[PDB]
Amino acid sequence: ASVTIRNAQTGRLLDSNYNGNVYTLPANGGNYQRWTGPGDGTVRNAQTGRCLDSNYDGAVYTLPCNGGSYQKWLFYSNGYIQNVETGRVLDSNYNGNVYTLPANGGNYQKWYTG
Ligand SMILES: OC[C@H]1O[C@H](O[C@H]2[C@@H](O)[C@H](O)[C@@H](CO)O[C@@H]2O)[C@@H](O)[C@@H](O)[C@@H]1O
Ligand SMILES: OC[C@H]1O[C@H](O[C@H]2[C@@H](O)[C@H](O)[C@@H](CO)O[C@@H]2O)[C@@H](O)[C@@H](O)[C@@H]1O
Ligand SMILES: OC[C@H]1O[C@H](O[C@H]2[C@@H](O)[C@H](O)[C@@H](CO)O[C@@H]2O)[C@@H](O)[C@@H](O)[C@@H]1O
Repeated sequence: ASVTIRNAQTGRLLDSNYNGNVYTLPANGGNYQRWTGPGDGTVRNAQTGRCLDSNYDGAVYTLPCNGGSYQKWLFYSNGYIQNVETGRVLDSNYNGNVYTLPANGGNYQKWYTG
């Protein structure tokens, strides 16, 4: 069970690497752009096995999965992807930067996941 996670505004796909950097890039079909959810709230990179993670300041990264609440996420049917600990939502821009912000209703915070 795995998905891609595509930004509604930019079309770029959520992606990450072995350094733990998280960014978006145009779709390339590679496994760094796939993500798996084993049903514990985690979102794990298909290639690196590292968990999507974020902090109260809004930085986004991946780390080996550590069981904490910062690595848990809620996927809403309207496209928000919300961090369970902080309540901020996954967000990104035209340059490929990824971060979290309070929900603002803008399209950069909407994601298509499947
Ligand atoms: O050749 C490595 C890698 O290149 C392409 O993936 C890019 C990006 O999606 C990845 O996050 C980083 C991982 O370091 O590398 C590239 O910038 C894809 O062709 C991918 O399938 C490939 O394995
Ligand atoms: O620092 C306590 C914190 O550590 C671990 O979480 C790490 C990372 O997953 C978090 O995103 C950042 C948030 O600032 O903190 C750590 O680097 C977990 O053990 C977590 O439960 C705990 O609160
Ligand atoms: O007015 C710009 C933009 O502002 C709000 O979006 C913010 C953030 O969610 C976005 O990721 C970045 C993209 O560069 O911009 C802001 O920081 C939203 O109101 C959005 O609709 C709006 O275009």
